[PDB]
Amino acid sequence: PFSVKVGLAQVLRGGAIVEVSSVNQAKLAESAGACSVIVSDPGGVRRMPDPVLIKEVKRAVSVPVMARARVGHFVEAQILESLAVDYIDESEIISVADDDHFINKHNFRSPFICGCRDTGEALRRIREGAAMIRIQGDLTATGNIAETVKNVRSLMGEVRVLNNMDDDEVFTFAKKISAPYDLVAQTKQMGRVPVVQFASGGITTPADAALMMQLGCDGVFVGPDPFKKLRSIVQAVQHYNDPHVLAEMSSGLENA
Amino acid sequence: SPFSVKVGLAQMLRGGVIMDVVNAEQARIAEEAGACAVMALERGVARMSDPQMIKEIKQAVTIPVMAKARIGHFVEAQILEAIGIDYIDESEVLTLADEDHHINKHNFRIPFVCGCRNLGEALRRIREGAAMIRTKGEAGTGNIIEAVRHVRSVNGDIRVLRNMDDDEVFTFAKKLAAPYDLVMQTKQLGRLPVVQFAAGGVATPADAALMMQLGCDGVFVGGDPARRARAIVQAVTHYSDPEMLVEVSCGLGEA
Amino acid sequence: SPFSVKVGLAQMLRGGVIMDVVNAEQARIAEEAGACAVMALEIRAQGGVARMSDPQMIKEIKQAVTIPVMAKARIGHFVEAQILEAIGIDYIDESEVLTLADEDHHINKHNFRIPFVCGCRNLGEALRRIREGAAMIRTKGEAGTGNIIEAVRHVRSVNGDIRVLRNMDDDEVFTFAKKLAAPYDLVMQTKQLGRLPVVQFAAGGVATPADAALMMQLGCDGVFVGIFKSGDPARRARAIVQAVTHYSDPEMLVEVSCGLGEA
Amino acid sequence: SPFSVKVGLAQMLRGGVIMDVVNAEQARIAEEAGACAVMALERGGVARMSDPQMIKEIKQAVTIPVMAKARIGHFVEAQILEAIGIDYIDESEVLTLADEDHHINKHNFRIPFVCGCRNLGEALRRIREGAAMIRTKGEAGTGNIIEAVRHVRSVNGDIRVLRNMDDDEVFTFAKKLAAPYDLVMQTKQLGRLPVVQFAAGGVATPADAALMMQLGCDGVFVGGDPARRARAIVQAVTHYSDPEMLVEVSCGLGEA
Amino acid sequence: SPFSVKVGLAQMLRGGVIMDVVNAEQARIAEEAGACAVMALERGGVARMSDPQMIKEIKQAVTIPVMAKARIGHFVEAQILEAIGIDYIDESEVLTLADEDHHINKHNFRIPFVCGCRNLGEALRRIREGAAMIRTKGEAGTGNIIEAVRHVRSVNGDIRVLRNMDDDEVFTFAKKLAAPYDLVMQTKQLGRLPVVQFAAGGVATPADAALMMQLGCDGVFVGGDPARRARAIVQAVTHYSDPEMLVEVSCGLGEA
Repeated sequence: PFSVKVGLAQVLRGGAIVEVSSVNQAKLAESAGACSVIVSDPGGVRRMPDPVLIKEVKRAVSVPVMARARVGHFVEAQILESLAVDYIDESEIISVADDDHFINKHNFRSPFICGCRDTGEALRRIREGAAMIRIQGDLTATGNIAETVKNVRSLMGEVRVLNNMDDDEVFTFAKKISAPYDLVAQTKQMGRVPVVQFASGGITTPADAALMMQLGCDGVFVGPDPFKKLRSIVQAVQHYNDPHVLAEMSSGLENA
Repeated sequence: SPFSVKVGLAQMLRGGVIMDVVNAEQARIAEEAGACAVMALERGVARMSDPQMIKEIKQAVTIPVMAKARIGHFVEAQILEAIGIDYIDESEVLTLADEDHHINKHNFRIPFVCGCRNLGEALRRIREGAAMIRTKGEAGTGNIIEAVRHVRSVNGDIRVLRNMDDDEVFTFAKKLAAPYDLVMQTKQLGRLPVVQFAAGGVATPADAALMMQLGCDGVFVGGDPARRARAIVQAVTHYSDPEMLVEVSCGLGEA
Repeated sequence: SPFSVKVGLAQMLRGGVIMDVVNAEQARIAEEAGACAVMALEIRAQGGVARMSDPQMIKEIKQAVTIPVMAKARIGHFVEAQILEAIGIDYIDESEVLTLADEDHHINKHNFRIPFVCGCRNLGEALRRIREGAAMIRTKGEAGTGNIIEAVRHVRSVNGDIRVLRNMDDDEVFTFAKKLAAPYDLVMQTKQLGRLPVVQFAAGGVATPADAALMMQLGCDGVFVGIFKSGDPARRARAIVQAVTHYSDPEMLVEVSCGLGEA
Repeated sequence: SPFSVKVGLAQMLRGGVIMDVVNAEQARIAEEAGACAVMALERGGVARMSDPQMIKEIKQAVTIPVMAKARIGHFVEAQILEAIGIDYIDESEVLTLADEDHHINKHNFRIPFVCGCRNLGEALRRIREGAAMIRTKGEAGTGNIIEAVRHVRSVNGDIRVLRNMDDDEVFTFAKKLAAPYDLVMQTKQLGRLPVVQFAAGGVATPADAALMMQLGCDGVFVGGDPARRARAIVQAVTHYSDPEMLVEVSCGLGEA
Repeated sequence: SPFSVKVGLAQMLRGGVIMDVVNAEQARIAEEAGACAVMALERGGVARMSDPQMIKEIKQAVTIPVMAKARIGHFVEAQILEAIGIDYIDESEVLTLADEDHHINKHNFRIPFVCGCRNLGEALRRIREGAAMIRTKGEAGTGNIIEAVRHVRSVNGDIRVLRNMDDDEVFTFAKKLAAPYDLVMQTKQLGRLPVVQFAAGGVATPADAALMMQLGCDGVFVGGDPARRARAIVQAVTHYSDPEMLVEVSCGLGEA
């Protein structure tokens, strides 16, 4: 059944996922062509969103709906799975509830997305049962893609090193990145991370979104005039290799 | 055994929620929501609560009444006992009174609750006479992360102890800095020899059920208070029922 | 799988004492005293570089005995291994008592049809060697000292974590695998199985019958011994063998330890 | 209880002197000079349990109790010693430690054990493991009693501190000693060590031996003219508070 | 180009074994056993270029290419070697370094140079200076191949990393190696070292030699019965992937 969840998450390839806080924002995001919306209510402790709000968003749109659970908060996840979400993001953007263990994701029917900063971390989240990885930059609303670029490049580059590696050296490599050897082999044989990989953190402009795509990501998360910027980002991801399109979409974006 | 009797007085709470209260109102609201007991307190230095405010609460409810004594303040305890309280919480949440020693709880008739962060601390409090343990986390933050660490610590060590080679348990007791006898008893039982609650940061129904699913016999709790209280109580009673957890969590209001 | 088969092959060594031998006579004495297998080699007190032993002296030993014959290949030296496989030895010991040949990588032991023994000091190291294809594990203490203290540390280490792992909350095993730096699949397999998924011997400093029996009581499937560095080898070798077979019988242990000579 | 019986077995050694012996000859010389018991041993290098052959020969040559050493943590060596009729087993740190983190589980034996210690906490831990007799060890094979004096004083010192301590402070004290509370309270009640306590390490002269007795020890271990020095020390232990006697047996003793 | 011609000169050594020799006798024994080339040298103390007298005698005793060592940075020693007809010059660190901060400018010579290296950056720097042939050096005169394995693996490892690397990241990679970008890209294109690569240091047995070949080396340097061991190693290099053969030539080789 893990392969089923991994298959499901594929339908998301080529899309932008938008953080919404109201059915109003969820609708816009949908009309703008968002492939999915991630529901949240927003210092302080940041938790799973109110199941009521989540139900309104789910009812108010047709695209798949995602929600956040705190790292290691498997009960929050049980709730989300009970309310019938399409995806659960076990998210470090929210306040971690367990510093030593993540949710055992194979105990759920819902597909999970987890964050990562490097290959090892990605592979560990996946062995735990994540069906989708987001390569996370800044956890804050900084509007800076620097860390995202760092982590996307670290991910891609390790995959490329692994692809070419002398098989006899893969064992030591798995030890070094603290990843399950068998997933490392799978990643090597396939020449790519065995699940959908999205970029997330600081994506503020169409240029940012297109850059992540050109860097090899399968899509992006995004957290004045919001509708216009939303469609521009969707278009940017859809036409990421086309400069003229990108110029058009960036033209007159009030202010990011 | 007078201790075994105290241990028994505490088990009767297994499966419940204990709520901090500062007046007869709150105490009544807490009992209305289904709290298995109430924790009386008035809130600088933090001390035992006024014997008057405690008595007012003792008369305004039918469920057991607990009260805090400062760590090591055995006279505050003596006073609480003389007030006829049901439980005394020698609590690190109040201002520590003796940095080197805890109350000798065996000198009291009333059952004591003590906090802990790991197995050794728990076993040491028990040897001192504690009839109930609350694995503490973070107080006043609404963040559950530390309580989860300590519950996992205690439960994790218990499991390690359960399967350990007997000949190695001595050294293990030394490293825990815990009474060897109480350790072998814990290995034989497969759990703490006393009731074990979680406390610290439990802010939502999900928090409470998590603690129960991690193996806690209950929890302490420190928009709409009445609503949240019932929801938390229900969460603890039905901790492995996602449909319930969803229901009582819906429209909870700012926590 | 061909790995299941190599693992199975090693099962036959359970309750056995493997003995180092530097020539024929010794290999005969080792078999005569009931060793389950011999380990051919031509170190601490001398120095120099210790490598695979000359095939000639390996061929001679394999001809002198009917019990399985082992040989050491330097860590990472996969060509020394290829040569041993070609010579038709029963087991290859990718052995850290020889001079390390590769500091970053062990031999890829799957690439061989002949079963491998690898040393270890703890659980993670054992599970890593196994994933590399090791069909048999020996927890090595310290070599050529006659002191068993380090073997005891390692045996207790591995067995200890295995017991920890056995009763561990399922949701915590991932993190345990990380901390161990060992493949999660093999860790869960070790959890479900309650022990090392392969044969596990003790090695290093086993000097007396009491030492050998001690390892067995700590939960090992057998022991390696370096016997000929003592007064009377035959009697001593016989005593250690008997000790492993009767490890839980103090009366017998007293019997075989009596008048053993200088250890 | 079987433990109280072992403790009782060790009490019949009080006021005595235990002597190391390596052959049947010495054993006789030792018994002849009035030793309460003898300690069988065959002696850098690794030091192990001695050969049962020589242990059997010594147990046959004398009618006084025979002790022998097992390496620390070497429970199989201990099983062998028990099976050959030895009266006491010395889990001794002057042999080569076999296990760095655990001592023998001594309860699992019928033979009474002697264990060494440097302070009270260590003594109590050994006792809880089954030790029926404690020897406060200074240093070995130096002829210098300074370390034994330190330890004897350390143990007796803490016992005195314990005897008069506020009951409510004993918990914390047990923690600081890292010793079992039950045994700590039992030591408080008795006002002494719950088992026989000898001194060992550097006792080289009659005066040394009597000093240990005057400090509180129940007896001593001993590792020119041996037959003469042996009797002198025995006499020293028996008459440790008789200076005139101490002068007489020390007079013209020879090179130590 | 003159450089490409020197590189070509070194390619005719592929699949061969180079042997150190100190007299005409050894040179013959070396050529007799099928060495591709011989290395002329007269051996604490300062180690310098060998006497042209003995170099001339060796170049006369054999028909295979003759190499000789020049101290690192000692360009005049190199001029002398070139003037006496030597086929290859080994700017060798096993001689006493003559210049700590600069190597010989090897382009200024007509003779092809061999230089040592421990990693890729070092190899490329030597090549840019004119080196026509690289030998990955472990340690000298120990008989331990562990260091050679490290370096061979290091060079081949980075080459593989380079081969599959994102083009835009090669600049930074060149910086980190502190190597010339042109040569780095050229190494990326070829997917290997732009020059012949041998292994040197500790090769003491046939198995050692075949291991180097199996790791990727184009050949090896070598520093009981020499005539027998020599042929065995030559055979090892020629048939490095034939275990049966490796067994036959290693059988009864003698003390190494």
